[PDB]
Amino acid sequence: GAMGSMERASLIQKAKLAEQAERYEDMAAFMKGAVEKGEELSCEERNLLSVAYKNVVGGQRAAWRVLSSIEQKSNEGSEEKGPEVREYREKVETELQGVCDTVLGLLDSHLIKEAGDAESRVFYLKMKGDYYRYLAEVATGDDKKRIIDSARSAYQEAMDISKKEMPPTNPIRLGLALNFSVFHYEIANSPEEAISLAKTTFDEAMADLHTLSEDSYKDSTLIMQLLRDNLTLWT
Amino acid sequence: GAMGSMERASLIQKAKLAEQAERYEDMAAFMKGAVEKGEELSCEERNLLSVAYKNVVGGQRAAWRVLSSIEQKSNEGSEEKGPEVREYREKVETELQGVCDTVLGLLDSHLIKEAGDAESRVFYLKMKGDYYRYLAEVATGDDKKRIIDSARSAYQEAMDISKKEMPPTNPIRLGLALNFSVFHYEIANSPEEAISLAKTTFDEAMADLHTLSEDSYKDSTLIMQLLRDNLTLWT
Amino acid sequence: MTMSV
Amino acid sequence: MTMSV
Ligand SMILES: C=CC(C)(C)OC[C@H]1O[C@H](O[C@@H]2C3=C([C@H](C)COC(C)=O)C[C@H](O)[C@]3(C)/C=C3/[C@@H](COC)CC[C@H]3[C@@H](C)[C@H]2O)[C@H](O)[C@@H](OC(C)=O)[C@@H]1O
Ligand SMILES: C=CC(C)(C)OC[C@H]1O[C@H](O[C@@H]2C3=C([C@H](C)COC(C)=O)C[C@H](O)[C@]3(C)/C=C3/[C@@H](COC)CC[C@H]3[C@@H](C)[C@H]2O)[C@H](O)[C@@H](OC(C)=O)[C@@H]1O
Ligand SMILES: [Cl-]
Ligand SMILES: [Cl-]
Ligand SMILES: [Mg+2]
Ligand SMILES: [Mg+2]
Ligand SMILES: [Mg+2]
Ligand SMILES: [Mg+2]
Repeated sequence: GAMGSMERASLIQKAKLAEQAERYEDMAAFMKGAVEKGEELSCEERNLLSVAYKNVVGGQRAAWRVLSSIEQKSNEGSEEKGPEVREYREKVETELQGVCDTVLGLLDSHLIKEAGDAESRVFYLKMKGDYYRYLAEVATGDDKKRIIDSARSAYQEAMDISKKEMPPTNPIRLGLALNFSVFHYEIANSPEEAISLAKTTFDEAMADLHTLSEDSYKDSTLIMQLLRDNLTLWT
Repeated sequence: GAMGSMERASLIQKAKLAEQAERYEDMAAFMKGAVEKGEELSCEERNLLSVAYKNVVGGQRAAWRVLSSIEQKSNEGSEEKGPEVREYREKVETELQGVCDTVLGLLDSHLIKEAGDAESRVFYLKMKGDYYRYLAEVATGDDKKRIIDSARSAYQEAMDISKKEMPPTNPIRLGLALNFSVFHYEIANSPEEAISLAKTTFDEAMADLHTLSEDSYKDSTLIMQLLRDNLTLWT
Repeated sequence: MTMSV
Repeated sequence: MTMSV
């Protein structure tokens, strides 16, 4: 890889610089280089990895949605404009799929296998579910049902671990549950499952806030608010 | 080029799709392909070209400024963190310079030479001034003074044309003057020139609004507000 | 807007 | 913020 000649510490340092400069494509490249050094990531390093690709793929998804909406309208009294909209949507889609494939490959080589602590293992399985979910969002062929099940299977293993090993207010446990509920609602055609999961997740975290130190769980509160937002939109 | 096999009309169509999806790097690639077909750009096509590279280089500049600020602080009681900040700032800087070189090459081959109508000629000379200005913003070696003068020379020729051929409320004439005043203030160490130019530009456009149709000059009003904003900040 | 994290 | 266009 192009990052093979750079020191691991320098990759991590430059990923944090790229984060400050909102250069997320660079940030993702540096963290991919860091993973490929073969050592496990620390808690802070896992966050750099996930934030980088979340933002890269986030922009691709938003652009794919714009184009796919234009494409849908073109297939409704709509004038034939030729192949250009489909071509450009496919271009963006193929690039999106390539980023998802890259992330999934990294998790498979060798983040998931080497993760023993529950936090890291749930973290990486959540990521695996997310990037299979993004592949599902654009899937339309024979593989859609298989891609959906790959996301479910990853999310479910993460869920089983998080309930056995983590407290209900753990931010990774909460964020896994948020995204699995989003999976149920938007991908798996299971809005009732999505709603039940978001509600029990929110309720069980509320009941456990009393154990927590002030100012130590700002991320958990943010996620609980996202659960509450989704429930308000869904009910 | 990679766009050589695509029809000119399809490039223009896909540039407008990329604009709607805020994929400005793609937008710039499509419009570069369109220019390289060898035909002149229409008024609408010139706007697609300038908006695309304005946004690409705009992000690079913002990121360069973040990194250069971190670098400056590192050279103030500051701990030696090694070469990584300079390396990453140089990486972003070199990429920025490559985009500016690409734009300047397109203007030189062959947009400026083939432009006869005043609007297009002033438009392309403004662009030439802008991208030499962006090279000046990061220049620190022997070439800085030469790069500054290349921007001045381009802006000045545009200015001479716009005053002879265009009305004071023409949006291209106004935007040229705005950016030349920014050049004076931020690049050429000439704040008094910047202020005088912004004031006479604003005043002469105000006196000519009476000739204009309602709702036909929203872009001119926006630029006049930007002139007013700069003057408020500068005085 | 459905939110994820 | 100095503005350009
Ligand atoms: C990119 C790294 C930076 C910006 C340095 O840190 C990102 C964030 O990293 C941590 O927060 C994580 C985290 C998020 C928090 C919810 C953000 O919290 C606040 C108050 O801003 C969003 C990020 O994307 C990140 C890393 C993602 C995950 C998500 C990843 O799944 C694979 C699961 C849930 C969430 C967990 C890991 C959060 O703990 C921290 O606990 C946050 O600090 C505070 C005050 O809460 C910090 O903003
Ligand atoms: C990318 C193309 C799109 C979004 C379709 O159009 C961009 C814009 O293109 C035109 O506006 C131009 C234009 C700008 C206007 C000031 C924006 O006006 C409003 C009210 O939004 C900003 C753009 O960057 C653009 C193309 C740039 C130039 C600038 C280029 O120098 C080489 C010189 C001044 C300015 C001129 C060319 C403006 O005429 C139009 O007159 C604008 O329409 C209105 C209602 O004013 C439209 O928003
Ligand atoms: Cl395409
Ligand atoms: Cl670098
Ligand atoms: Mg080493
Ligand atoms: Mg496809
Ligand atoms: Mg042809
Ligand atoms: Mg340099």
